[PDB]
Amino acid sequence: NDINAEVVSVSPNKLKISVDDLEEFKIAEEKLGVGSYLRVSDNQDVALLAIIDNFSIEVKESQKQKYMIEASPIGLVKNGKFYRGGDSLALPPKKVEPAKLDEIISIYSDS
Amino acid sequence: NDINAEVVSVSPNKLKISVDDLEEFKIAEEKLGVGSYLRVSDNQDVALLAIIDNFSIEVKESQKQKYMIEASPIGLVKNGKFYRGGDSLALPPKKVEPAKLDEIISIYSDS
Amino acid sequence: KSFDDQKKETIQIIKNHFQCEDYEAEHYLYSNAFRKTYDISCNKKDRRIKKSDFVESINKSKVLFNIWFYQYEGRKEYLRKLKESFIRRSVNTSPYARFFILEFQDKTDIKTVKDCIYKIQSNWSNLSKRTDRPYSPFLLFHGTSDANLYELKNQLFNEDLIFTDGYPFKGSVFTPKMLIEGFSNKEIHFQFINDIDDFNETLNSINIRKEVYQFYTENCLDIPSQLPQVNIQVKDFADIKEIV
Amino acid sequence: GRKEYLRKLKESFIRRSVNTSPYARFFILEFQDKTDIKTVKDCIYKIQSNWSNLSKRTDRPYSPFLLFHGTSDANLYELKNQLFNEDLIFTDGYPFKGSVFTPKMLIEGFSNKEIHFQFINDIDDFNETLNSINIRKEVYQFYTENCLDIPSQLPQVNIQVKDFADIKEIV
Amino acid sequence: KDCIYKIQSNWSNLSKRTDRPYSPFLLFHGTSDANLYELKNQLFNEDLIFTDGYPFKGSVFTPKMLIEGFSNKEIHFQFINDIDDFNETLNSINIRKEVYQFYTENCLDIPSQLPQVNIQVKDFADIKEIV
Repeated sequence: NDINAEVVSVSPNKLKISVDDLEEFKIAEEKLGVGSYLRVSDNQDVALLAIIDNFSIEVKESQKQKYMIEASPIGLVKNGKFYRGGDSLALPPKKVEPAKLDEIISIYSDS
Repeated sequence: NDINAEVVSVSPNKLKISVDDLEEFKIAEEKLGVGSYLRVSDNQDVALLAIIDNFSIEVKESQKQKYMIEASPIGLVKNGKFYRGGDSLALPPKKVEPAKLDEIISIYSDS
Repeated sequence: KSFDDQKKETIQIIKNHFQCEDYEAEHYLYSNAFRKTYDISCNKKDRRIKKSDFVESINKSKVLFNIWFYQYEGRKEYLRKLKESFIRRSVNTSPYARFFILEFQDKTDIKTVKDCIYKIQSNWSNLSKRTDRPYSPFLLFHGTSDANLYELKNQLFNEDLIFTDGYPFKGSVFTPKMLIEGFSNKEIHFQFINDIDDFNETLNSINIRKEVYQFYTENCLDIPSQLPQVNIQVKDFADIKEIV
Repeated sequence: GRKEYLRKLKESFIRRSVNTSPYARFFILEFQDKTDIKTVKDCIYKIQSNWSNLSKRTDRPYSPFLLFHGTSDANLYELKNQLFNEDLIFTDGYPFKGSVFTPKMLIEGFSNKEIHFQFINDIDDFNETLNSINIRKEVYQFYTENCLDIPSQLPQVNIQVKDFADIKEIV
Repeated sequence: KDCIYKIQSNWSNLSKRTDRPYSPFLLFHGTSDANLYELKNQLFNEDLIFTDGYPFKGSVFTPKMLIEGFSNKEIHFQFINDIDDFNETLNSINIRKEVYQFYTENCLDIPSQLPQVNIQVKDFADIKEIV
């Protein structure tokens, strides 16, 4: 695996995501930016799509790094079709990957 | 090593830098003040330039001195050329040294 | 024609032929084809040869030195030309197993060799106390006697540049796993591969991404082709410092 | 009897703990060609288990120093290679191939909790690490036929043993 | 079973305080496979969890299960089925090995590089008292 990001907290319009393990080091530069898009799901069929709002990567001596990502859910994908929704609840924990190109295209397309 | 500074936290527009050693005191007076330019990199080729916004050197009884520097990334140096619009992610920890005269000159000359 | 009037013509006839990128033709194929054109031209007897086997001679993985592109723009530009061609760097350097094979011969000073080791270890290692994934480069030196090589290793240890070679004691068989731990050890600055027999055994023990950076003067080795290699020929060993 | 022979030798020269104080303990064992490798290994493991304190609760740790003599380098290096594969981490002042004797590796390994004991190759490195250790040093000799010569300023015990296996329960 | 429980209780330390746990390795010989699997099935019923290197049905012998089960606090001991599984486990173990042999009539052949101790008992009931 290249990225192990995962939802640790759920708010009505806010998502807290922890990157437990980062291997590629290229995903963080482009696909984990300030306004990047994330896919939040436990399966490849139905997912929560969210835009990042904030992040923080803290390192100290003994403990592991704390890569916390702050995102806000914006919609919902069902078998490649995007449904825009302000509030759709994903029960944490949920496995997080960066959104693919066709998923971000689907945000502005299927509406 | 005259200076041993290191990024310990990364925000979208803020870096916290911990000065571990500070062997040469003259670096702190004229190169670690507010508004000074820092070179944030793991190599001598590609770097992140930052402006010192705030600092605090706390000292106590038995623990070591805590010198923390808050800096905001302002751009990117790619083997000589400065690139304005600093939003590229520097994964912490990163070795921090004061910026050279050529790097500060390249901030305004290259743009 | 003029010098500039033939630069923008030689590149495209091999650019479309091999279907590669710009650095893989201007810096990798143009440079190698210049000397093999010059080598048959500077020969005393055989001047004209057939170019049937010329296209496969220039496709070797080695980037050859070019003397005519050294005296033209100086050493401050040719090394700067090679530095952004195959020594591409990023803001974040990933924890990869980087191998630096440098050619050491008897005319090369130990101090000149010592200076490049300090340059390679500084750029290509992040031994930070706050890293969860520290990395250190692997170093291989060849073409020199063991007595001259052991003098370099002894001086590096007295200058507090702690390394590992897979030989923690006298009479030890070569253990790969000390070099793998020294990759992840923050107190071990780099790894010293003694020879080729200890080289190829270390490749099999590494599962993470592996990069090989070879810098030589005349003698180059057979790295396995699946690994990403950079083979750069230079005049003196001191030119290696300005590329890495 | 043999139990009485071991009991006398356990108390005449060797002490049970020597107050468990961090001291430069030197154990000189006479390795012969007739002595098999594994009975040396049991002696080394019993010396290391009894004569070191590498727990994390302590603040003043110590490890024993091991020296062997009377054997060739062929089976000496075989014993050192066998000990390293069993995670009995040692040092002998040769951190890399083609190294000079670096006695300060024996100094840091004495206080290192990750280095279980210190190996010493032969006499010349034994006298070189003697002048590098400043703290109190004691030498324990366990020999069958050849006894080594120890400097007279060090506290030394010399213990004759019938074979090599009876060294294990003495320490 | 009384001998196995005494070996597991005395010669293993799986307390949560330690960070260097260890479990014994158990090998049996001279009996059929029917009462070997009967003994293994009954020990697993009383939550004396062991591994023999066969994590699933139809598995090739995996010594790495015995590598992990030696240091696992939830795995009480290790089982070895017969001679061939014993020899390949020895090559997989890198740490110091000791062979403790208890027999009545027939004694197994052990490699000479290992520390071996041989006990000849009158019957199997004495083995629980000696260990």
